[PDB]
Amino acid sequence: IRYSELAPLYDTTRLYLVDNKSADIASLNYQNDHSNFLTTVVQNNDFTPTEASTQTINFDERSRWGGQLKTIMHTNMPNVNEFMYSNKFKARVMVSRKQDILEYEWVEFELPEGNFSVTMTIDLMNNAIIDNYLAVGRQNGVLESDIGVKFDTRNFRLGWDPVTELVMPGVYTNEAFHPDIVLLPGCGVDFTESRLSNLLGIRKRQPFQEGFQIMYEDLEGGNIPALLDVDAYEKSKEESAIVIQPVEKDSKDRSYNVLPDKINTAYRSWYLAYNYGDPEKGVRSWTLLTTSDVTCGVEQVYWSLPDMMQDPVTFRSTRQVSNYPVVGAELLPVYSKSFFNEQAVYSQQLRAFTSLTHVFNRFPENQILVRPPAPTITTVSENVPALTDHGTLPLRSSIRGVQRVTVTDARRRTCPYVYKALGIVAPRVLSSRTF
Amino acid sequence: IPANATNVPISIPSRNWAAFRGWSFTRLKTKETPSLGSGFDPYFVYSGSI
Amino acid sequence: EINLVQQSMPNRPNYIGFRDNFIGLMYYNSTGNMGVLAGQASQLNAVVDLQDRNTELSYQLLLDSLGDRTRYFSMWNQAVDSYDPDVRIIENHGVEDEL
Repeated sequence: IRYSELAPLYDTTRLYLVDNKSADIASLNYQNDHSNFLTTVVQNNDFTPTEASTQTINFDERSRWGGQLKTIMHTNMPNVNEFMYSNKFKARVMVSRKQDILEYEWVEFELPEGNFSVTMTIDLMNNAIIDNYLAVGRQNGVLESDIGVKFDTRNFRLGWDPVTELVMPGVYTNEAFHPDIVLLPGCGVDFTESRLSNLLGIRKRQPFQEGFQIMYEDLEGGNIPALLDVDAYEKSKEESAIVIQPVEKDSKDRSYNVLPDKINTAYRSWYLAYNYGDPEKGVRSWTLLTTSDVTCGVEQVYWSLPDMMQDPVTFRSTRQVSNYPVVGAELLPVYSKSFFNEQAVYSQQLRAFTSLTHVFNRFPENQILVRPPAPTITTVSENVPALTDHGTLPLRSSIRGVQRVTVTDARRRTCPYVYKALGIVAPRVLSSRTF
Repeated sequence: IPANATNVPISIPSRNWAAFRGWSFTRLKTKETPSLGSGFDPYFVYSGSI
Repeated sequence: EINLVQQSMPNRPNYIGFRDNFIGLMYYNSTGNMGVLAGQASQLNAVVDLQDRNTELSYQLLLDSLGDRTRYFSMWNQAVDSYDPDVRIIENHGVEDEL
């Protein structure tokens, strides 16, 4: 028989693992989160649930039986989190300046978890470094021309003459062309330990290489051309109806670190290095340039029901937390949905209007060291359920009254930020075996 | 048993009683009884004889 | 001058050791935390734990059946909880203080 308190059933039948038992089985959960939860497979309408979690669903050995897994998962998570390690990035910055003696050290930074736009993420990454000016920058003597790491989106070779490498309008274009690491002399940035690399859209071209630090040395053909001094441009028109000069000045006294025998600033640009730099000796030969993901890439979330069925081949049951079976191997329900704003760059004058605070819009440190104009095309986090059906997994001979359900990521550990994972198993005959 | 209650009604669903034997019963106290089934019971604050 | 008069009463005795037979030092009658005894060519267990089973209690009763629990043993930690019969029921007969 298939149960002793109900009539035996033949052919296809249904079972359910529902996460809606939180008072009928939640005295077994007081350290089991929803990604490791115990829940009944026995759902007797007319029996007390307390005394009915120890009942067993028998399956005769007339034929082998295997359930058909189906999982309905809905996740709500932010895009700055401990899950991806995307709430921290490590960056080499100037940590002291005192005749100048310069110190540099790798200083980890942390973004507050919970965030919305892609544009916001870049801005708070900048603001981390400018809150490290309020730390060791104003308690030493670091110059506001220097900051270590800066993240822009700007392209600095538009309206640019190849023969005379000044930016001829004397200002940089205020349009995004893709994320950029504006990286100072003798400084790197490290994104090995984080997925904030994938947010920028800067990736390795050999991804199984260990380490992922980008040095000032790596960037070649990446020096940012100095602005034309348009004063020299105006007052040469009155002598040709003769002078031309770089903008080395600024009114806050923060000069653009101009390389002395050149018309080029000492600031490097990753974006320039990739495109206009050396083809095989630039930063482009070990990096790739890709579209930004606000989601930071999309992971896989596994299903496991280790003690409720026999596991697929090349697995074995473990109650150890480090290792577990994999079943499904399906997508994370976090996806990216692109949206378009053609006033994207102009809506940073309407967040300037709203917030006169200018600690998000920021005080101009130098006219390179400034927050970047917003991307025209943005990626926006989207949470929609994912439904999936799977093949047969051979079941146990009889099934316990309460059975573990566990979801685990690609790092093989339990997952915060899961609020629905619904097991649906349908037993059916597979093929005859001796009874 | 709630507190100052003098009756406990206990009803069991319809079940076979094939090969049933006796009953035994005793009274415990909520404080001194932990929950078994969970890895940790955070409401258990008693360390005397259970 | 007044803290020359203070009275002190000692702290109450408190004896903290292990349980009667190592009770609840390992999980029985739980799911997720149940043990495994199985082959290495199959993962079918010979452990079935239910919430309506109790084996920590069952073991205590079993020990009593097979011989005295007044005999202490230090290995498996046998030593059954007890009380003095003049604490639980107070036999009182005054004091022989006639001299």
